[PDB]
Amino acid sequence: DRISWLGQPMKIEENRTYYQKVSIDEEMLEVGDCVSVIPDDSSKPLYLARVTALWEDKNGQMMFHAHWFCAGTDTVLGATSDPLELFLVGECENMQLSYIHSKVKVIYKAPSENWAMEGGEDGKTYFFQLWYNQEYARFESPPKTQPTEDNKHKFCLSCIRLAELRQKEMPKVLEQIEEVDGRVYCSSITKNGVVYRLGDSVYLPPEAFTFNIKVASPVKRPKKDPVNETLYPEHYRKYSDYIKGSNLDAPEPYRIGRIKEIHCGKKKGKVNEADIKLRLYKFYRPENTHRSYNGSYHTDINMLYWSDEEAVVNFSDVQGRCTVEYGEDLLESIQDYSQGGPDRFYFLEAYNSKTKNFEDPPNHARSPGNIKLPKLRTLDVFSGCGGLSEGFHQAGISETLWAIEMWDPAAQAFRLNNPGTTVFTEDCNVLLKLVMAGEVTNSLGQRLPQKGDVEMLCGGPPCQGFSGMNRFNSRTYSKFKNSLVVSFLSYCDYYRPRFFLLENVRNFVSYRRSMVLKLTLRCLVRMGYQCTFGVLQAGQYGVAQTRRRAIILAAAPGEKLPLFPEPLHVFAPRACQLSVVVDDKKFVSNITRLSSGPFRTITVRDTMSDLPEIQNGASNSEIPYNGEPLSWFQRQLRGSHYQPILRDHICKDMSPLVAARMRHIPLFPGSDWRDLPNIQVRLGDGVIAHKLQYTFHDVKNGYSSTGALRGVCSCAEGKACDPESRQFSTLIPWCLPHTGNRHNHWAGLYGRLEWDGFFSTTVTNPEPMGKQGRVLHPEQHRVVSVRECARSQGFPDSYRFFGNILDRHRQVGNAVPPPLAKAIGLEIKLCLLS
DNA sequence: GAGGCCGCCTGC
DNA sequence: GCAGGCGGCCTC
Ligand SMILES: Nc1ncnc2c1ncn2[C@@H]1O[C@H](CSCC[C@H](N)C(=O)O)[C@@H](O)[C@H]1O
Ligand SMILES: [Zn+2]
Ligand SMILES: [Zn+2]
Repeated sequence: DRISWLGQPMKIEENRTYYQKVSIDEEMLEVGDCVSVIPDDSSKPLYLARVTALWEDKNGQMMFHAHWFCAGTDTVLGATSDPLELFLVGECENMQLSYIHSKVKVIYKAPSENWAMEGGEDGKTYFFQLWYNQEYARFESPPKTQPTEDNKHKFCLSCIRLAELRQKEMPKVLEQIEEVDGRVYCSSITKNGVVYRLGDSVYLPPEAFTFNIKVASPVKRPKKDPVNETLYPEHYRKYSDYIKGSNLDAPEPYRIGRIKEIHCGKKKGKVNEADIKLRLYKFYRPENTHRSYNGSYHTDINMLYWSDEEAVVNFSDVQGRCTVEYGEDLLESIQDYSQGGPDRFYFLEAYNSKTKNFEDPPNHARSPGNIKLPKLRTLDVFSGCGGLSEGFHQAGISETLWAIEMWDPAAQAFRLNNPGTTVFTEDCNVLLKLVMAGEVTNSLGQRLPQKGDVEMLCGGPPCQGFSGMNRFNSRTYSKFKNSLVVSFLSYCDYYRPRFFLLENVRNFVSYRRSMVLKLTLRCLVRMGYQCTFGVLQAGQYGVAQTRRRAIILAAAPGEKLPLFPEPLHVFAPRACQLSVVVDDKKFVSNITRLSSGPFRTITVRDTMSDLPEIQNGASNSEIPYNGEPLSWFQRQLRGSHYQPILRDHICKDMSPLVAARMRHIPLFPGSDWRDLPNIQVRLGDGVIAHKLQYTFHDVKNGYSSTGALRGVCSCAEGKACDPESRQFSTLIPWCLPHTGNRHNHWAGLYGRLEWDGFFSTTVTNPEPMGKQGRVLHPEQHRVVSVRECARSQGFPDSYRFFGNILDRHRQVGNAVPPPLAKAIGLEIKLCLLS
C-alpha cells in the first residue's frame, strides 16, 4: 500500500535518486532481495526476480529494476523440473514497486568444493545453480562478474550481458585513413569479435557477387517418352519427382573476396558505421571457372584462383574472416598449411576470364614481402569399433584408456585401432557395480578406472529402440536397450568427468514426447553439470552422407561449456532440418551458418571414385588399389605414404534373384525398384523368376494406361489380406506393391546412389529391401562394399575392422563418423584453452 | 540363417 | 502432403 524510501539515497543521478532500501506495507526491502510479481500477459501464474536498483524518478514515481528468474517449467526441462529450482536468465526490466506481490526467499546453490568426489516449515525456499539460455537450451555456470564503486547501485547481470553482446556484434570502424568529399576510407574495421584489415580475406554469401564467367541456362529435360506400363507396371509410383540424395538443391559455398578498399559515408558529422562498404578482388573457386564442376573433381577443397575482378559489397554481408595465401609465399608446405588451422585457402595461379587462361598472379596478390596440450583421459562407453574416440583422437583432445563394449567383434576392432586402451567386454552395469564395490580389477586382471582417472566420458548408447525405423520399439528388447542411457548417466554421476558426451539418433529428442531428452537433461542438472543438446548433420562436416545425430554435451562446474561446431561444408537443405520442438517450444543450437559454408559438399564420386571394380559377392579382403587417389577426400583418407593395398572392398553375396533385380535397376539418379521391368528371368540352375501378376483392383491407384489392374492382394480392394495371394520369386518384389500406398511407395528400395549425390544414412546392414534401401552402386550391379560404407562414414582407409562381412558392416554402420567427432572435439579443445 | 515383410510410425 | 532412416521379427 504505502511505499517510502528507507535510508539515505546513494549516487543521485540527474533524473534519478537511487536508494538501497524501501518500505512497502511495513515490510522492508533492499537491493539483492528477491520478489514475486503477477503477470498481465500470463498463461504463467507467477514471476520472480531479483531487485537490482531502487531509484526514485523525477516524474515522482518509485521504481526498481527486476532481473527475472526462470522457473524450470519454462525451460526445456518442463514438468520434469524441480519445482523449487530457478535459473538465471537474460530477461530484466524497470518496474513500479506497486507491482511487487510479495518478498520471496531464493538461495544460490554452489557446486561443493568436494563436488568431484560425490555422487554415491518454510512455505517454500527457491534455489538457483545455473544460468539458462532460452534460445539454445544451454545451462551454464553463473557469471563471475562483480560490482564495484560505481556499479553497486544499478548492477544487473542481464543488462551487462546484453550491453556486451550488442557491443560485440555491432560494426565499428577501427582505423580511418582520409576523408574525401564525404567518403571515408578505412584501414581497419570490426564486427562480432572479428577484426578485418586491408589485405584480409572475407566470406560472402554466394549471392553477394557474380563472375565474368557466366553459367549456362539451357534446355531443361523434355519427357523422353511415355513409359510402357505393361513392361514397367510400377513406374507410375514415381510421380513424386523427389530424388533421395540429390545434390541439385544444394547451395553454393561462400564467395571469397580479398579486401582492397574499405569505405563508408557520414551521418551527423560522424562516420556511419551502420553502413560500411568493402571493395574486393574476387577469388574463383575451380568450379567457378570455365572448367565448372567436371573440371574440378581432383582439386583441393581449399584451393582458389586469384582474379583482378572486383566487386563492392556491404560489410553487413560478411560471414567471417578467412585466410587466403599465395602458395609460393608459404614458409611451410601446402599440406602442412592447409592442415594447420580452419578457414585456410591458397592459390597458385590467377584466372583471366577473358582469355580463359591461368597466369602467375600479379605482384599485388602476394602478401607483404611482395603450448603442448595435455590429452584428457577418456572413458568410451558403448565404444563400438571406435569411430567417436577416433574423431576425438584426430582432434587431439583425448587419449582413450578404458573402452567398454559388449559385442565382441566391435571390442576386437577397437583394440586393433587402440593399442593403449583397456577394453572391457562386460555389461557396463556389472562393471560399474564392480568398481562401486571396491574392486581394483576384473577377473581378467584389467585395471578398473577410479574416481579421478576419468576426465572425459563419452559414448553412443544403443539407438535401436530410439530409431524411427523400429516398429517394435514398444516391446521388451528395445526398452532394455533404452535403460542403458540411464546406466551411462550413472557413470557420469559416479566419475563426475570434466566433459561429457552422449550421442544418439535424432529421434532421441522426440522420443516419448521428448521425455528421454528431458529426463537426461534434468539428471545432468541435478548433478550440477553445465549442459545442452543439439542436432548435428554429419554431412556438414565432410562426409557424403545424411546422418542427423542428437548430441548431448555437459561440462563440470569449473569448466567452460563447449559450443556445437559450425558447419564446414554445404549440404542439401532438406537434409539439414536441425531444430527440435519440445513441449511447443522450438530449440536450435548455437550454429550460425544456415545456408552456405566454406567448402563444397563432399560427393559420392569424391568418396568411392578410386575403388577398383568388383562383382556381387566379392570376398577379397586384400586387393591392390590400381590407381592413385582421384579426390581431395580420397587423399585425406588414404594418406600420403605408400599404401598399395586396399582392405575390406568386399561386398555381400546376394541371391541369384536379388542379383538379377540389381542388374535390372537403371543407372540414372533416382532409380529404384519402381523401375524394374515385369518379365521372366532365368535364375541359377533351372530356377525361373516369373512375372508379377496383378489380379486385384487397387481402389486407391485405379487402372493403368493399358487398362490393367494395379493390385497384388485383396487388401488393395479394402478387403482382408488373403494368404496365397502372396507371390514368390518375382523380379518386382511382391511386398512392395503390396504395402506401397502407406509406405510412400517404398522409395529408394533397390535404389542407386548417384555420383553427384550423397549416401542415405549408412546403417548396420545394407539391404536393398530394407527401409533405408538405396544401397546399390551408382554403376556396378551390387550393394556397396564395406570399404565404401567406411568411406561414407569418413573412416581413414587404415582403420581396422574385425570379423565377417556382416560384422564389419555393422561396426561401420554403428559408428559416429570421425569427421563429426573431430569437429565436436575441436570445440572441446577450445574450452580446454582459457 | 539372412532376407521377405513391414507402423492406426514419426516429423516438419 | 509426403519424406525420413546406427530397424526388428519371422521364416523360403
Ligand atoms: N549392455 C551393454 N553394455 C555394454 N555395451 C553394450 C551393451 N549393449 C549394447 N552394447 C554395445 O554398445 C555399442 C554401441 S555402437 C556405438 C559405436 C561408437 N559410438 C563408435 O563411434 O564407433 C554396440 O556395438 C553394442 O554392442
Ligand atoms: Zn537489467
Ligand atoms: Zn494384403
